[PDB]
Amino acid sequence: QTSNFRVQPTESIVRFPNITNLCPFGEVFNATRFASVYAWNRKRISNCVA
Amino acid sequence: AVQLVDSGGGSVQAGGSLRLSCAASGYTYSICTMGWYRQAPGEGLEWVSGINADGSNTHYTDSVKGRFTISRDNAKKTLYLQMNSLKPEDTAIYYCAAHGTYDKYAPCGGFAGTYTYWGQGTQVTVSSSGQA
Repeated sequence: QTSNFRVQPTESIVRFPNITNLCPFGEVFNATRFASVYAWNRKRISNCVA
Repeated sequence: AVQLVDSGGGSVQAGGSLRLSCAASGYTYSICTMGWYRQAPGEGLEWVSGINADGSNTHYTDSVKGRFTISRDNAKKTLYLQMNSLKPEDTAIYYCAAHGTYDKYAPCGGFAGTYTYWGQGTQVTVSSSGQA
């Protein structure tokens, strides 16, 4: 009974979920109006792929 | 000094209509472009309506849509406007001001400069409930 001693090249593959939730950067860049510098608008982004 | 006294505020029933005024003194009416604002208690100042110095644009804000009639009288140098179909969202403090003087700051120059003229600010409440 003989050990392997048989070299075979190997490839590499990565696999992930598609996107399924895009961070809404459209809502903060392509908007209609922004606040004044003294009353700067703020938004929180979390739980999304940026 | 230049003054802009605001008046005409009060609690009004929703769906009604009221009016308020701004008496301006210390400058000629035609020099400056005049207008009003609105201050929600928890949000910053917003522009609602404004009158051209001559009366060319007299532009408004689509937030109030077509529920406006602004009118400035030169003899008294006084600005007027009214609300129709009152709704609670209109509840806010409305101020009066005149433009024309804006700061001129050159690249890395001097930020100190002339500024516009503001008013006093009168509160307007819209609600379907009565008052004691």
